[PDB]
Amino acid sequence: PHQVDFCHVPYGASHIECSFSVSFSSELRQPYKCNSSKVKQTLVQLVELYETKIGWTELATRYLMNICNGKWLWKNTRKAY
Amino acid sequence: GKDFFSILQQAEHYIEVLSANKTPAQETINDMHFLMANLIKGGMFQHK
Amino acid sequence: MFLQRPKPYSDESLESFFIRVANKNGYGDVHRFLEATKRFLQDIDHNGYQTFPTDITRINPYSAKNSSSARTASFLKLAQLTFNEPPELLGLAINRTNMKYSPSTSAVVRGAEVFPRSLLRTHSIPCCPLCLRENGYASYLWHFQGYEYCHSHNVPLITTCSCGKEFDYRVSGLKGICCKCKEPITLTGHEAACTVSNWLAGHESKPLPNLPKSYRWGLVHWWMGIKDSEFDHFSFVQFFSNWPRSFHSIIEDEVEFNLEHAVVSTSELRLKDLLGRLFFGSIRLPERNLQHNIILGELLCYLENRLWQDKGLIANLKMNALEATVMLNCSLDQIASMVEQRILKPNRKSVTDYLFHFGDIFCLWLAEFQSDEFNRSFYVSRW
Amino acid sequence: MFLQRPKPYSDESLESFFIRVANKNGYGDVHRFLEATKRFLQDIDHNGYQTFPTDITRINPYSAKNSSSARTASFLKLAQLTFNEPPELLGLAINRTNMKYSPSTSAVVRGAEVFPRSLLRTHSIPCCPLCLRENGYASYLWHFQGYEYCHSHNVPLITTCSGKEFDYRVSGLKGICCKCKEPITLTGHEAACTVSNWLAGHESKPLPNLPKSYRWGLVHWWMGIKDSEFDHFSFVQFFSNWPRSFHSIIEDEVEFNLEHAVVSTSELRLKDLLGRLFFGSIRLPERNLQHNIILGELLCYLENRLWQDKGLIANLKMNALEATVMLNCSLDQIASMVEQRILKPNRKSKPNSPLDVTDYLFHFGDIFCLWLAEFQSDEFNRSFYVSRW
Ligand SMILES: [Zn+2]
Ligand SMILES: [Zn+2]
Repeated sequence: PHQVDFCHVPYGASHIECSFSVSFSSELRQPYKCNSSKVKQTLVQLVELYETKIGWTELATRYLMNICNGKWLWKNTRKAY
Repeated sequence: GKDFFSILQQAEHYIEVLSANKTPAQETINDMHFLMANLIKGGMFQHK
Repeated sequence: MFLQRPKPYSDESLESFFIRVANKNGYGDVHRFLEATKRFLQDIDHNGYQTFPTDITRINPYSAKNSSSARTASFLKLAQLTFNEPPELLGLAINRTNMKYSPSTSAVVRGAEVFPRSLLRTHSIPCCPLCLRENGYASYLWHFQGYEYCHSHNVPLITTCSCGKEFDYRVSGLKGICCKCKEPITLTGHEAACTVSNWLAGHESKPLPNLPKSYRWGLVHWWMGIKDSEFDHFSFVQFFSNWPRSFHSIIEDEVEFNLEHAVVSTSELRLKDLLGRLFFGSIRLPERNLQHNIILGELLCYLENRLWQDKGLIANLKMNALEATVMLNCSLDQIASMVEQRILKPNRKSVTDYLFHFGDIFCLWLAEFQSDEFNRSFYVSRW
Repeated sequence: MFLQRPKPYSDESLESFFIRVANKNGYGDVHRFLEATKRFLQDIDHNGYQTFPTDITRINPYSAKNSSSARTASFLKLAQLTFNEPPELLGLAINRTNMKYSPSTSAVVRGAEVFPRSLLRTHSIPCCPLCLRENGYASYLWHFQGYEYCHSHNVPLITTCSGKEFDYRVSGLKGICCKCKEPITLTGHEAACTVSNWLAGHESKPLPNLPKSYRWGLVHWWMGIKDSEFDHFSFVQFFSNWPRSFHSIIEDEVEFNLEHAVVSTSELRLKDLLGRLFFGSIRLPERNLQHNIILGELLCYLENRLWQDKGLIANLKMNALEATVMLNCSLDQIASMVEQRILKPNRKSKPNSPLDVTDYLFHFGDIFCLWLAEFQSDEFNRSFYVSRW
């Protein structure tokens, strides 16, 4: 009962859609918990000063690149037209 | 010294390194990029 | 894909090769070609899938850590799967090597020639702008901290222009245009270094020996070993101007000073004390091939002739077992097996304690460890 | 006492040198000569005071067991304390070497050239009586099982006369018999003459122009292929069409061990498929790929066919104790390479890395590539074979 599975594209299938939904959100601005506010300040200020000095464009770009090229389609693009 | 909790131990240092009017080194902004991405991933940075 | 290679040169840096194969087939900038080859290694399944480099500064396998195997696999595949006729693409790659240079320093090999890591130009690699414009490729020698003049033009290598306050072909494009201002880059003890740089390439120079171009860099690194830093070519060429004389004077002067300035008396004097830096700073260069490692050759010749001069002061120099394992390539295991078999004479009965002399170990190397090239007959029939 | 040497020949046995220096100065017999030098080192302080041999046959320090160091010391002491001009004495002494040949066989160095012990003629060394009488010295080559023809005279080396066992160490370098007093006047030849000539540093164009040390490696290797019985015609024919003959041999061996492989391909190892050839050519005298021509061609062949049939050669199972010999390093250095993940241990040893050095764990292709970077040493270099025929 090892039950190995096999998912292959059906015969006449023209192509294959892969849908998902990714949500970016500003939940990194404030730590979800800090039992010591003294460290919460040095992280919210860390985030603020990061954003001011080196803007979000690098992390945002490196995320949106993985979104916009097929990289979430992990191996399903090795043999794709 | 390039894990997460090590470069978090130096967050106070990074605050003043950014706060200077001069631009910081490339390696230190790489460290802070990794630190920010590790916050974006979120998680539990605790020691019980 | 399918590419055609341009007029392959022998002494042409790998990055230079990728530049002149990118800008030959279909690509505008070489970076695009690196992404193209990465996509290629995606298409055909591979392991360079992940770690194949897209920045040109880090193509040579010595750049990747724990991925050099994959990058050489990648170059192998590229060489026989992507060209009309196969190029010698892997021979140009500067990759690591297992062999060291004498004092605890690693080495990188390219083609058939292994360089010390001590002089590799981790950054800011110069160029011969003229040679760039004529030949159209970047010679590999520019990467090493000995080659300070173009052996073909006797010009100092331009490391920084006026338009480009620091320049390198890895971003330039094998053409004379600076980073900021688009214009020809060509600007500009000269001979005391030109001969050294010409001899660093496979060539001959009157004062310097005709060693293999792997042992020339060994000589250079050893010289920087004596001259605590600051490799200058003039002292080098004059030191090889009187070759059997200067080095003999050096070992005499170092050896005599050690014997007076020694703080402990003669019988317990050790050989890392007397002849400490020369002996172990020459023992492994490219390798102890006594025919090529001219330094260890001369040192062993001088020591053998004076082995018994003053109470055998040389011969009865205490060297620890671990130094015998260096004097003759061996394991502490094997010298242990030798001394319990009664091959060696551990003067006091009963392992890293100094219990053996130099003479009994030198004759031991003569008897039971004289290798093919680590061989006595190479230096005895010398000057 | 004070001695002088006649016409020092470089290609001469140590015993022959001692003979022609014993007869030259004051000694009618060599035994008295060696005895005299033993006493000369007796009154001198030395450690050869004890173990110095008086038998001529056992002077070469490879015969000296546990005492070669003292005898080499004695040889130097004589070379600078007993002659008008320093004699090339230690240069002719065939002695032990730490280095080995391909399957577990020790080696003997003479001068610059190292030979496999397996072909040493432990006894009954022949002679070229024409060469002996004409020259007056016995070359070292007469000691080795390869030199059975004289490269100088095209005459086969004689061992026994009609003197039923002739030996130069017991004759005295003259044409005289053992049980009779007369000269020694007596005597696929052509296939053997080329080999025996090429065995001394020379040129026999069907044979490669390798260093004379790797030539004996070639001969020992050929003895390895045909389990024994080194005969010269097979050698010269195998090297007649050299870029073709060894290719055919390795092709046929890989095809045979593939066809009759008792294992599937995904588990097919390198030890069985292509086992005797590779691990039998990896260190003929040492793995210099410019000289070690057979390892060079085997590696060229394997590289040119690394990925031929879905990685047949490439995915060949290799054990740590085979990685340590394909590319010089100790299994502890391999442990350091595999904890650094420079290696690819296709199977997971989850807890704390218990290094099993015997289980077939790596792929040959991924070890060939690991040799191509991280281990391409000075002469064990790829660029030596690729730019060949
Ligand atoms: Zn130039
Ligand atoms: Zn003869």
